[PDB]
Amino acid sequence: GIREKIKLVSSAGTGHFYTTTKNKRTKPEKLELKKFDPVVRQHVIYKEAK
Amino acid sequence: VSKSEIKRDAEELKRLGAEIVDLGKNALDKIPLDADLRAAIELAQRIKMEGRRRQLQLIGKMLRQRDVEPIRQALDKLKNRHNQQVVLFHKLENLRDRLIDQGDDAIAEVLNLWPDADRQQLRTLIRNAKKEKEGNKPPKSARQIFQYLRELAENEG
RNA sequence: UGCCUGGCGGCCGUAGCGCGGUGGUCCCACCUGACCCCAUGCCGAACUCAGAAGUGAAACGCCGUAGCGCCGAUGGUAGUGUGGGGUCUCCCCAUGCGAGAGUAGGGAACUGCCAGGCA
RNA sequence: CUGAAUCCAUAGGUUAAUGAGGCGAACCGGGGGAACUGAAACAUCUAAGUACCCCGAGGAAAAGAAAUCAACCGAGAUUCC
RNA sequence: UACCUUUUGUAUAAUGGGUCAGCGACUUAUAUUCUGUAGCAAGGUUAACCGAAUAGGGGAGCCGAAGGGAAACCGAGUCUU
RNA sequence: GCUGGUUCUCCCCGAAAGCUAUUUAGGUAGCGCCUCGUGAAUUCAUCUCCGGGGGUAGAGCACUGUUUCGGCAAGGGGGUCACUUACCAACCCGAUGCAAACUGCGAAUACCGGAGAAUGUUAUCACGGGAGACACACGGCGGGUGCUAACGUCCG
RNA sequence: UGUAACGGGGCUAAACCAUGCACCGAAGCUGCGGCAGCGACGCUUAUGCGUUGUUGGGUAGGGGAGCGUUCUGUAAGCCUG
RNA sequence: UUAUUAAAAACACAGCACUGUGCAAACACGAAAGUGGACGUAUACGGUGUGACGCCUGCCCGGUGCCGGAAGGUUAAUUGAUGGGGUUAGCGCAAGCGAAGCUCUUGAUCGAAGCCCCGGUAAACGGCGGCCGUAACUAUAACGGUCCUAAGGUAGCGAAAUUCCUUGUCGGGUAAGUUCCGACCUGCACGAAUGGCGUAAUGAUGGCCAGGCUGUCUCCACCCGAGACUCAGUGAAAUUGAACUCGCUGUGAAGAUGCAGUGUACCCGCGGCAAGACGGAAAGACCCCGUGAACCUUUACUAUAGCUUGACACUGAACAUUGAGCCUUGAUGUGUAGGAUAGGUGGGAGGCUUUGAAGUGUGGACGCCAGUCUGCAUGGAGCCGACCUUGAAAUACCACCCUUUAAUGUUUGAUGUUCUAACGUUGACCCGUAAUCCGGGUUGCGGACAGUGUCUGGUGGGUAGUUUGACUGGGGCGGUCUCCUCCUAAAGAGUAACGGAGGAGCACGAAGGUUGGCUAAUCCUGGUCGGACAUCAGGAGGUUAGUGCAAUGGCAUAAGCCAGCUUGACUGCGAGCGUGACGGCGCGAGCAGGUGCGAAAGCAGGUCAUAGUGAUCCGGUGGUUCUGAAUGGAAGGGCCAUCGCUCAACGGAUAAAAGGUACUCCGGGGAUAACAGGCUGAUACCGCCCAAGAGUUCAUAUCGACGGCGGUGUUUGGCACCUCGAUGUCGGCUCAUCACAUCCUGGGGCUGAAGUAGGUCCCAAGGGUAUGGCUGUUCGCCAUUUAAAGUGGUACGCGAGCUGGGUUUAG
Repeated sequence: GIREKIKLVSSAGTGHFYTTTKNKRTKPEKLELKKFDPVVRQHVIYKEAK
Repeated sequence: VSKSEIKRDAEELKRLGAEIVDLGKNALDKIPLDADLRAAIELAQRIKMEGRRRQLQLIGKMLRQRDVEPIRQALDKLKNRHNQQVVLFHKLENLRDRLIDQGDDAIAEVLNLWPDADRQQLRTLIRNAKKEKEGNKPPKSARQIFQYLRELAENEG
């Protein structure tokens, strides 16, 4: 309810994205999180956490 | 306090959401609706009937988790069914003849209470309003007087 | 290979707690000197250092103490599987399995490997 | 052959020749046309352009010669299994 | 302490029959699955139609001997990477 | 999806009124159960022994609640303008009970697996065909509800 | 409603308590005879027997094996004033 | 007026009132013609309410309906400016871009009605209530202080429709009157055309009383006729599994002619009475079910007839006025102090001017004449700005510009005037034609109006098709349906109830992982503001503290606490196991890649775990040249991930649905209520025991507190069993029967029994056990007698005996 579902898009040029939920009311700052990306076969940063 | 008491309360909110989708695009922007909800509205009418139910389930889903009274209250003004809206129009036209017939003794209340009133343009508008009525000409500018007061009524900015 | 100490295990109180005595060459614990190697939301009690001057005070090991904790019979009793019976809200009979609690009693540990010191 | 409003002409009137008027079991084409029922309910739908009503001729009717199909090779009317 | 049905439970005073004679009820068609049986056999089998009219011709076509994937595609291998 | 009837004979086998789901609760599908057919291993059942966890019966009050008796009693109440009282009592101690939602303890049976002598028309399992049924009643045992009131309801 | 709280008569044991010996007592068991299903060994092979033991209450239901009637080929055969 | 149970208070009625209607009237019948209204004309017709007559009809426009007004907001069809996509001539040695044409899509401007909004409309639908406190119960029932309402009952008539106790209680009526009549009051609701009060006459109208009258009755008796009976003739019926068809007790699918026991009973007719054969006549009408049917209701759903608005066509010619966008053209902005008719956003201490200026005048013109702009030359060399003040400082200039508005050209609307040639004419005249149809011709009157056809906006239970799920509750409404925890649960698992307690639809980017580190409640002593915690120094306790949240089980290797790094909360998997019928769900060693932690051994595929959720179909996004109905694309489809449910009825019938039927019907059910019958004694009645106390002494001579055990059980109740293809009630009349827990009579005991008269208890059922008013009564009150006017069973007896007064379908 209060939580807003968000999508994390790889900072690289690929369109592969991950799905997760963050409470925007308490944490409006964009996330700085890196997670494995299979298309580039490495670890890439994820941003734009709504 | 009761699961079915929430049910009818939620169902009442559901038909309210079904009223928003049945409202025109031109009047849809009037209500202070968030962009996330607004984007879901446009997809709601263009989806097939079964998807409308899913969209109605969507519209109800994130509308319950937030506050509803300003949205309902704003919808009430557009439908002109809330009691304070119709009386606001009553006083809005009540200051017309108080201003269109004198032009000087009514501007004081507007500027004293509303600080966004452009008195530079209001006096000129009354000058035209006096001219058309004195010369028994059709009121081609009387309508614009009401629009300006109506626009400033809800914080035109 | 005989005694003492230390480390790693077997089992987890017949394995502990409490009281008294014993130990410093050796094995252990406090105590000294403190530019550094280790880093803090706060000092070298308590974890990291370069040193053996003292002490066995605390702790630890060992021995005795049955005060406590603990184990624990035999019999008895409650319960119960099977079949039958009764005055069938509950009991008895034949047989089988057999309580808990309590008493007598036991109990102040035993054991494997390695290292060091004394014979 | 006669023949007004209105002069011509028409509308109309009379006579003559030709065809039909109605019936018939099914089939044809067209014009209208539901519900019971199914979906285990029911509105999309099916039920069904079915039952039923009307119109026209037929021995059959309808359709019948591509502004058709197909695919870069190609068949050259309609109808029926 | 009748019969039939209903039910956990009926002679039950729960249902049905006054009797006799006749009539009266799991069929048919099209598809699909399995079994028995018969022919053929990696092949089996013809519809419509012609017809010496259940013969014969007719292999149009259907099923199977290769499967995997949604598909392109691959193949005693196939989908995911 | 309801009521009623379904007509000749013989032989063999032969359950349930239960679970799940159902705009479902008198119906239906799968499973549980029945029959027939094929195949398969001492497959399965009975008993003996061995390896298992309970927290049930019982028992207990260490833990969680209720509660009694007696001893020591902090303190609460009044009066005397530190003392006392025929008022009450926290806590601890020894004893006595109870508890489905308590177990420092703890059976009999039930269940799981292994080994074995004997018996049982493979009684065991897998697949395929066809079903029926999914309204149970009573009695005994251990219970919930009810007054252990019921030809009472719901359980194994 | 009429004895109606042993079924009745009736019983002072023909009631109760403990023991012993008997008897009656079912479609239970045994005896005799007969039928049917089920495995297995030996006579042997489309198969019955010296057998062998066992099974055989039964609704819904399943499986197996049969009787009767009409008509068709058999059948211009047979019985038949 | 309900043929065939309701004749009335119901309907109607002349009258009264409102509203609609100007003739081609409104409305109705009709796809339309046409007809009725009416061959009538607002003193007429239609609709609605009331219902003689007399006195009158009080207040309120809040919602709905109606009328008028329209100032304003929202609003379809209609028209097609931008934006994007597809295709490609071409430009590119290619990736890509992209001319024109065509196509698909978002949709700016025009867009009325309608909705609201304003004032009326109540002889329209409708409404006239509270909360605190005072008397008045005066001759007539009217006075204060307030709510969130628009407003609180005028007169008329009070015992009214809630309100109750001593049928309300006094009087008539009667000896006795739950009915009747005017009245006391503690009464005010209705209630004034869904009409109020009174009303003569009228009524097969409701209720009560009185006089005459009588077999209505105590109490019936006789007689006259037709049946009933016998004889002669003709000759049905419903019902029937078969009967060789007794009573009583008990059992039994629970009311037995058929069973067990026992008793009685020769066989068979006839005339009768009806207690039974849960008797006969109807597949109940009383209750339930059906994802049955049909009617009715609506602010339930989807629709529509009809009404109504606009656009397009029929549908035209001359104009006049004027609303809206677009292109420059120059002004245009008086709250105030202030040289004074200051527009907002930036630069700004200067640009301009002899390609000829400050400052003097007219013309045109803005114009609130307060003021200003400007062609012209006169004129012959110049103007500002912080200036102090203003919220804000400049005609010192350079721009996006907003509003108002001035003059051409462009586009499209709206209003008004004239005409006829479309169209209308149920106006006149003439002809077909000895014709109130119709057609043709002239003229008059309207006139591009009305009306009609398609689409569209609004209204639209008037009409049509549906839905209103399951569980039990009631005057109306509610709650439950999914998941999780403990117990119930009987020691594998699982196990239900309207069994007792509860929680969840989240959260966390840290509250996860790794590494390292640490261990509290409660209490004692000491200690300052400081207290029952502030944080502690020393102590018994190794978890009784904590574990994000309800509970449970676990947690020291800590899962509890702190810090660094951190994303393993990763991608493709995943042998195997468990749970369920299955969909699904959970655990999951281990492999490949890339990571974080620590040195390494190793851990990390989320949170200590158990609830924090949703399968499929169909929608958005990205990727995949996977496919692309001739070729190349494209559109579209497929696959993968992904957000997409109060699908909450949570295994999820529609994308879209609420109720009643006593006007109901059909097919089933004792699969399911009520009364009665047998379990029952919670409550209450009856008996006994325990016996403190009161009793002149003295417990049971007579009571007896706190308790216990028993019995019918006729009140207040619940349980499984049913007759729903039928089990008829309450009460009265006739008829009775049985038990004694005895009302009288009879026999006694005790007595606090002198006699009569009494009181209690025991035995005894042979007999007897009332007449009237009230109300349908059972009961009860009253009046009056006796010996009393008994208690219960009889399915609270008796309708195949009667009654229909209550209950009583239809009005």
